[PDB]
Amino acid sequence: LNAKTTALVVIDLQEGILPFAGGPHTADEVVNRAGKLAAKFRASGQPVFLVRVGWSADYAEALKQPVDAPSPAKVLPENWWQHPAALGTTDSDIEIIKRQWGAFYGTDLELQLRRRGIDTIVLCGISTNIGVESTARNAWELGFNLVIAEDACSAASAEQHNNSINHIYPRIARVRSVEEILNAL
Amino acid sequence: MLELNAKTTALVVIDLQEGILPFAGGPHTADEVVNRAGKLAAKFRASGQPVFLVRVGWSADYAEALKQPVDAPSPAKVLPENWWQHPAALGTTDSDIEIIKRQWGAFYGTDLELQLRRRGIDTIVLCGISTNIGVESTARNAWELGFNLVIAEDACSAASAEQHNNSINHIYPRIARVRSVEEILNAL
Amino acid sequence: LELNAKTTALVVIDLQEGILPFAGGPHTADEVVNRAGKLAAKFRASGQPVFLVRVGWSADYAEALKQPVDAPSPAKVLPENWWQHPAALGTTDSDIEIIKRQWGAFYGTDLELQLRRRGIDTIVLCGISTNIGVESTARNAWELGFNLVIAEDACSAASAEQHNNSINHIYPRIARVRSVEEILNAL
Amino acid sequence: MLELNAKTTALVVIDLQEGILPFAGGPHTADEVVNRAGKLAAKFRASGQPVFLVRVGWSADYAEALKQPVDAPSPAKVLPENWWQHPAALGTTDSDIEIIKRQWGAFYGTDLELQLRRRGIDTIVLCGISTNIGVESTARNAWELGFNLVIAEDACSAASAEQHNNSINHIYPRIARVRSVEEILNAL
Repeated sequence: LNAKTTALVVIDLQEGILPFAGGPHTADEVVNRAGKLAAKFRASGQPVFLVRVGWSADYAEALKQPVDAPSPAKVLPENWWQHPAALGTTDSDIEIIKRQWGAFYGTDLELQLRRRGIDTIVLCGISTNIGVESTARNAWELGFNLVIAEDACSAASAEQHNNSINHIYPRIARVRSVEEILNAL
Repeated sequence: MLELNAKTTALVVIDLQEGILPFAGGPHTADEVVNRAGKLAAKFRASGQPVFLVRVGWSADYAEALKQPVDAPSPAKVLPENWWQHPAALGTTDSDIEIIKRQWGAFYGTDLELQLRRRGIDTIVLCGISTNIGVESTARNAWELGFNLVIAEDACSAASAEQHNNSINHIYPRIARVRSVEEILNAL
Repeated sequence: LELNAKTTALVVIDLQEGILPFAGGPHTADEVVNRAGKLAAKFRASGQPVFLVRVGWSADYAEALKQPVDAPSPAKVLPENWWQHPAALGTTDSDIEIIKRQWGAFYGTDLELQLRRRGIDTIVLCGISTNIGVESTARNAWELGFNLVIAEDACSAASAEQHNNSINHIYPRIARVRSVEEILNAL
Repeated sequence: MLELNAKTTALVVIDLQEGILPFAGGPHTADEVVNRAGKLAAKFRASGQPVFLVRVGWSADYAEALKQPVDAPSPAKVLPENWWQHPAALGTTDSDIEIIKRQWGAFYGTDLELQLRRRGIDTIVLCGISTNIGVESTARNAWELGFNLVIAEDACSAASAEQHNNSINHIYPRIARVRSVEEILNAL
């Protein structure tokens, strides 16, 4: 890829979300590998977007339509928003706050990408078939070249991860290992 | 029993055009999805509610297409002459609102959101081909935009039953109410 | 004026017979149509995209905005010629037809999609009205990151004062403002 | 008599920050706009309704800025240390919603639309500086997006009275109800 026009987008690597990584990769693996990607991006001056999801205590910013399998409006834990230490977060990283699965709606992600001259996104995080996938589908329609770092993603189960990796992502992205991405940058 | 408020409900029919029918594989056939969508559309028309017939495609030069590299690209072949044709069983009428999209999701680059909001629609009944591709990209977008979603499960098909079922079991329940055509017709 | 011709497109706002009566000044409808036609002929000869934007609504006005405002437009039956392109535009099959339902040409259209997927980074903008639909389109285009060039003598507003206020105080901050002959010389 | 449902209305205060105040030429002074906007905000807070405090600016590297060539560019100067500061009369409190924008209009690249829709807001009262620049770009967007708009005329100011008046007289009436702060306070 063209490294000079590539950004890293890291979905929801925050302590509140890590317990939801059931497979195939552990939360610690996803975090370590996202951290390694971020260090490579920073060495070449390419933007690193660290996305987190959540709501105020009153859930005012949340979607509330009726659905068959709703998520409960529970009091979020104290650590909900905390980036894990092993991610290696630093001040130059661009923090994005989202209020639903996809990282574009209601955020500055697109603005930041376009104004920084980015045409390619490397995407990783949790969950592969939920927020990662909503973000990917949007990114592709917006015209960005997409790369999915397969071994820096995880989902509720290996099966749900693999179904997206095998059937959705190949049509909208290049699916690559962290190692392959590091070699291309 | 499902109940819908007809006056704030629209039908959105994804890519039921002759060019796309071959891509259906299961667990409902293309013809089954088309016939069911036509019955849904008949009910919406009898209720005076909007029917959105969405179709996807590009000009001969493919200028409107996404061309980013992907692992499993679709060939830029000449489109068959029937590509855009509505199957007769949809019962297409002049009052149906034709939406033209250039990728999977039916919002980007279209007037779908404009039409829904300006017509006072808060609920979409969604159907078409493919369950986990354009139907799903549309649904994910519509949910984030705040619309209530009802998926007509048996008026959707994907490349395989496994792929349809994965979305119906793991994605759609979190963003929609998943119901049968029977249940939806009974609710309108 | 320095333009990359290969990444430049022409966007012509609402030069349709129903809208021409609204050209009040300082340029006439004939001025705007003639000079938009000159621009379009140059873009076509260069193989660059020409977007012809038109505005309107179905008979039921279902696509129209209906919020309360102080000065609403009446929902009258549109004249038979409302949508017609003036002959002097030289409309051809390769021109890209954009249909909008309000002032700006982006909301609810494929204009952005078309520009980006065609590799366009620069827009030459003209049409009616300078401070209404042309300006809403311009403000949007600039926020979206497109380089903007306004063809000052191919725009008109309800009055010269309204046109001039935008040309003097708004457009210079978001665009390069040039005459049609200056733009033709740059392509 | 101006009709508002306070509980589906929000206040959007554009760029009342110390960096921007010096640009208020007329017809209302910076202090007047701040004090009057503060009166609006107090009223909205007393109704339990969202107050959106919008501010404009860029990081030290201007990475978020628009950089296209224009005839009258703004210089890439180091922003003064007071650039982002809310004046005290606004009554900024923890429950106010801070919006950071990177250009004239307050929707592109922000959560403004998300916040309005998810909070059940259908009407915006708009004020701030400058009437025909950031306020107007926000207003044009809001109207196209389908929100009802009310402009608080005497809580806006522009580089000149001529520039303010032109928008108040010729743009805003077509997209908004234009009213005074006193009229708006009485309607809420």
